Amino acid sequence: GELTDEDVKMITSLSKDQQIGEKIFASIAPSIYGHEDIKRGLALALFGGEPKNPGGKHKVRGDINVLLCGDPGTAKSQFLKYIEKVSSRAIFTTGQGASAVGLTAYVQRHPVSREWTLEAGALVLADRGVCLIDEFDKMNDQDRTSIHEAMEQQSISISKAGIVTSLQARCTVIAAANPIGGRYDPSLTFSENVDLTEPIISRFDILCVVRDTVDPVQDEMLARFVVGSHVRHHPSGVEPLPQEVLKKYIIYAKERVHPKLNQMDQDKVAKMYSDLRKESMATGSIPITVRHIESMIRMAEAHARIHLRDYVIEDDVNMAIRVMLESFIDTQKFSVMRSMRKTFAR
Amino acid sequence: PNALRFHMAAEEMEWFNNYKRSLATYMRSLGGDEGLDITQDMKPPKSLYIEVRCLKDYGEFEVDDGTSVLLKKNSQHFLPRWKCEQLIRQGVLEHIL
Amino acid sequence: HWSLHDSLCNTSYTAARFKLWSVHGQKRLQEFLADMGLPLKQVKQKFQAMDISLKENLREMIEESANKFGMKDMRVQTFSIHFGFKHKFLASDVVFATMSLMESPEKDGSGTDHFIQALDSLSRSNLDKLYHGLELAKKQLRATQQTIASCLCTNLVISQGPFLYCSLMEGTPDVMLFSRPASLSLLSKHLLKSFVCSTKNRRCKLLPLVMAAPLSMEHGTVTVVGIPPETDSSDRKNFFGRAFEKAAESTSSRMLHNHFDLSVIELKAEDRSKFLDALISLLS
Amino acid sequence: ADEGQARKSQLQRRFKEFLRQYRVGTDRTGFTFKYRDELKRHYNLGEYWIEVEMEDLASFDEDLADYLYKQPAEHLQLLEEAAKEVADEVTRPRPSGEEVLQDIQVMLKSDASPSSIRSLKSDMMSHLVKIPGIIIAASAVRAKATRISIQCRSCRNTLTNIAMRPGLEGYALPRKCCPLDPYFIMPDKCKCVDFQTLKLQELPDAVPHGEMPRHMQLYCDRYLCDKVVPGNRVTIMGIYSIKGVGIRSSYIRVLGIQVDTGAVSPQEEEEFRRLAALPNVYEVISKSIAPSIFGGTDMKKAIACLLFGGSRKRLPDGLTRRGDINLLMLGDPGTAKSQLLKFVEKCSPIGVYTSGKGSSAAGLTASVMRDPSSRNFIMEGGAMVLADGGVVCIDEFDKMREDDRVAIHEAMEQQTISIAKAGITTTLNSRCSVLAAANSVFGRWDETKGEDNIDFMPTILSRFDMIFIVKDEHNEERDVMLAKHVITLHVSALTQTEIDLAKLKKFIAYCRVKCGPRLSAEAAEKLKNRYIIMRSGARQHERDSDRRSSIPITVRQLEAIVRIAEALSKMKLQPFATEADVEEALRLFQVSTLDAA
Ligand SMILES: Nc1ncnc2c1ncn2[C@@H]1O[C@H](COP(=O)(O)OP(=O)(O)NP(=O)(O)O)[C@@H](O)[C@H]1O
Ligand SMILES: Nc1ncnc2c1ncn2[C@@H]1O[C@H](COP(=O)(O)OP(=O)(O)NP(=O)(O)O)[C@@H](O)[C@H]1O
Ligand SMILES: [Mg+2]
Ligand SMILES: [Mg+2]
Ligand SMILES: [Zn+2]
Repeated sequence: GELTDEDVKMITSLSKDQQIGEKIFASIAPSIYGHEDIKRGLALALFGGEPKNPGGKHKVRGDINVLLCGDPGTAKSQFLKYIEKVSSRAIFTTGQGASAVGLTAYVQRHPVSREWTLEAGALVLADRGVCLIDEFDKMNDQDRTSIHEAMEQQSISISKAGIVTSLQARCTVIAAANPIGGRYDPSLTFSENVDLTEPIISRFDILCVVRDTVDPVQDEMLARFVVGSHVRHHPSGVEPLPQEVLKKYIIYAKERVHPKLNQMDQDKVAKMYSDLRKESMATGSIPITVRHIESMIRMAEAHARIHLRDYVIEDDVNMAIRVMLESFIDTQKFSVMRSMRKTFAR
Repeated sequence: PNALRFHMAAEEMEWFNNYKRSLATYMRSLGGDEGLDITQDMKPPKSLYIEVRCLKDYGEFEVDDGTSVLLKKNSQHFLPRWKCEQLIRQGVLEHIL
Repeated sequence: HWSLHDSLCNTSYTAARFKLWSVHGQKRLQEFLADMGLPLKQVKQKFQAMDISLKENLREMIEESANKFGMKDMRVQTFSIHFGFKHKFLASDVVFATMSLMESPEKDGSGTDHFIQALDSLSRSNLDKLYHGLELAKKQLRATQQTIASCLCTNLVISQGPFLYCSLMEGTPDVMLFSRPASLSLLSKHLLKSFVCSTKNRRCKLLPLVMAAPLSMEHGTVTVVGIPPETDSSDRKNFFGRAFEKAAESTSSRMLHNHFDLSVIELKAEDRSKFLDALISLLS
Repeated sequence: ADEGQARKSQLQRRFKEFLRQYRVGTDRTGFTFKYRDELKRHYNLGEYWIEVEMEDLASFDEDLADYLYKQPAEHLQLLEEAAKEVADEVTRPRPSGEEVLQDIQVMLKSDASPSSIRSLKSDMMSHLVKIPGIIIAASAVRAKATRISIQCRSCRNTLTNIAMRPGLEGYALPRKCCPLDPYFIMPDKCKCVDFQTLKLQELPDAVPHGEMPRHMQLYCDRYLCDKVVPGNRVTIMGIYSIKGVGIRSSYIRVLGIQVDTGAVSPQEEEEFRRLAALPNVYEVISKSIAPSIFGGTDMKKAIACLLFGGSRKRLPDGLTRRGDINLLMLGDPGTAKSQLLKFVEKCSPIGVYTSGKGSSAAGLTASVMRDPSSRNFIMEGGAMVLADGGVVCIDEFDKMREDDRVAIHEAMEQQTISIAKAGITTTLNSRCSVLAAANSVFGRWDETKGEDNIDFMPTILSRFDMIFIVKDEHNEERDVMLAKHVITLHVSALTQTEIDLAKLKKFIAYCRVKCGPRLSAEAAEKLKNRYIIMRSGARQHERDSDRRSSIPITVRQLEAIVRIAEALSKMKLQPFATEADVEEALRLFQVSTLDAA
């Protein structure tokens, strides 16, 4: 980084604001109206938790993966393009346009050295960056199963043509999909509507569902906003930041702050997790596993990093639990959600 | 020690006791009054006194007439060499420095 | 016995002066090294393996630069011992090594075994033990510093009025190492020095400090220690002995007085609130 | 020049004094001469090498160490000459047949900090450097001249004892005593030495983001030959030097090698004997395996038996029996399968980890390809060849193609690889264990569908000694315990500041090379009577069912239990297996394969 004294001074001064979370969240994909949950989820994934290796023999990843699913015409494809623009070391790819070998790594007869050589694919070339996928529903299944190692073990292992080696794959994956038959049905759970297997579904930290609505006042506000946007960009909540200020803020926070988890309430999380897992067994909308606990630790560290704090505190743990449970309730059938919401009162 | 006597046969105990009786008779007769215990002074002598450290909790140890010392673990004493020698061999004490 | 950079990070005085628990402090440290003209590659190498041209004149460079920066007191009067071809020690290295052997945290049998190892290491025939003790000391110093940083950033030090109060809590970094009175008292002294150098509030810079730490949670007990006010020319006299006794008796506290210094005691955890109220009201 | 010769002579004297006067110890115990004694003992055994340490020399005289750091090529030969003349007076007079004095190689060692390849500023030309890395390529051995003689073609004049420089540089002959190229070398009078070359790769964690790893060329000489192989992590000490109009290549001349990881010392044997002696060693080892992972004690026990292995046998009519053990784990997602594979690869003395989705038949066993030099076809070793004698971890096992899983059927049973391609026919060795992980066909185990969860064919399921099914379970008490365990594991990453992995690694290697068991007669009788019951039960289950099962019971399972009994006996260094060992072996097999069947 090459930030001036004035840059770090303004960046650090902004952290004093008690409402900084609203300013950062409201500044993601600014021209898209509504959709608060999507902006919040993308923000946490943009800053990220911290990797660690307790005792040297037990490494675990830092990155937070995201999946979006829902009805057509709801700005899903637009969000990925914004993420591609604001972040650095970003790659974008679509469905049938990608192969297993292109996603991971490939082998070739080298043009001038005249020997077999190995070269990087998308997940290796991205490295400590963002890997964006679109039309995730429409890949060939034999191509989609290539990313399982890179998403969790964060490496790519290859053994071909006399070569035996492994490569780094330290990236964040974001994906967008469509529901079966083109429209989501609230009479069915997420798993029934998406058609992806459990080893895939369990590798995403944040899951979102987007739906059409028919309120006339909301239609009028959305339409008026879009018309306003068109007259605004002719060639010619709180107030958001300029995009260059936000870019400076992100690159500072990822390089100069490293949150420590010095203590937290084990009894509270353990009780909540056991109760949650028991209910997950009942409805079967999504299965809940050990990965969920580690995911909440990542989200807590990410919220700590947004406030430029070196140590995690009680507020961060509460934020992580809220995000986790709010995204979980949407997985259920419409008639069940009321009882589930009252069960997990927070 | 009882842990080691567990492996011997009855006739072997008979043999061992006979051997002790006869050997003790020989040493007592060597000369003077009550002879010489030749089972000691196994190494050539360098000094009169040695410093010893206790490895095990052990009972009372008598040094001369009514005087005694208590062998509690990691207590440490300075004693004449000829009194400590067998306890060092059996593994109760350690010769430091 | 380690790199120049490690010494500057882990010494109590320079760590307080440059505020090295904060990332801005690291920039200040680099400015200091730049003024001396030490390459960073030299500074990260072990002292024994540094370039001989720099080693011969180091003490003058460091004193001159330190004096310019306002650190007026970098030299001390001391002694050193040398024997054989390559065994050399300053009088303080022996102290930290011996102290670390004696107060070792591991429950490697009874505590007397640690005492025995400390005593034996003072003879020249047992030199390997001295070299082992130095390695224990390095870890001890590092643990101390990250504890102090955690304590300040989490903002555990709190004014009660007539004294500053602070407490550690279970599971957090290296708390087992500070269960004994020796290590606990020395930690608390370094903590107070760090705090007084940090803060600008004048009313905070002249106070004593009381620190509490877990002793045995299965007994429900905590160790408590009090320090006199921090000033350079202080007589090192302190009054917390009679203060603790009077406060405990007025409170009818369940407590025990065990260590040979009168400033450290043992308390039942449930009594700590009323005991602190008695101390605050007694010191007034 | 005479001044130069005088300076050389003076420096040689100073090195000689260092070798023959240096001592260690104290007057409170007694002194010993470190390097004199080593020269004597090594020379009397026919070694002709020593390993001098920079820390010692620097303490005896700082100037000599300074010179040997800034001008190594110029001064190291004075040290080698000094070592030779000291060896002579330390051993002389020698018996009949020994009267001629041999040449000594001097190696260097130090305690100072390394630097990465990227740190090599070109200011370091000819200076002494210390570098870490991975060996990625290694040549076969060659012969290199040290001194030669030559003769003239036209008039048969000669020149003799012509000295040749070490390292990767050549030489040119005279033209006087005639034609323009008048001299030729006499091969019968060439004093030659072994020599080899290697290529080094910069450490994965040292290279920044957004750059390539650098790589470097190494030269190796005399006693250093065939000391390492590719893939190893090593620390190197050597001289750094050079070998568009202005380009020239560069390389490092090695002077010492340290494998970052040798024969066991007597003290180490006493500790291993103690470990073998103490009575509950099986539980101790079981707790050392993958200590962070909660639960799964039976699975950890089976992994221990895999690492120690059975025993190899050659029978009187010349046939072989394989000894080593294969293991498979199959079931639900999020149950720590990949973590156990990742641990076993580090715990084993020899190990390799690969993904089933990212590998090919020719890459697993062996390959044939044309030489980048010459025009000939040459052989290459796959994963199962590199891991000969060790463990192979195959992750994502259910995502290989059918025709690729077929390729390892010879290697898993007959422990050899037969090749016939391109006009070459040979047999290669692969004596290694397979450890594999997989999911159900339906992503997680579906108890309503029964046997359809598995679609591996019987000819590969029967080549595993044990098969485990892992199912996730929603019990509240276990969930609360596991949650607390996970949270404290994360929290204690700072706070942290029974057998260790390094200790266990050396212990495993020692037990494997020294001890080979056999069954006691009654133990074989007991196992025999059990096997008949087991076969009868399996037959009745298939007869009752409308469908044949995927996991058969065959003579391979009878051999499997024997291999586990031998492994259990090996942990205790006992020459015979017993009924207690057969009981535990039967218990382990009873849990895994009969739950799967
Ligand atoms: N809330 C909104 N605000 C602004 N533009 C919107 C909004 N919703 C939809 N649009 C516009 O609708 C168009 C389609 O956007 P897109 O991101 O492809 O939606 P989508 O749901 O992903 N369509 P699809 O890919 O077929 O599922 C773009 O021009 C968007 O800008
Ligand atoms: N018992 C456990 N102890 C500690 N971590 C666990 C445990 N069980 C699961 N995990 C966590 O589970 C996550 C995934 O581990 P992994 O090794 O891939 O399990 P897996 O069975 O191989 N999952 P999958 O590859 O989808 O079949 C990691 O973050 C582990 O830390
Ligand atoms: Mg779209
Ligand atoms: Mg896995
Ligand atoms: Zn001629």
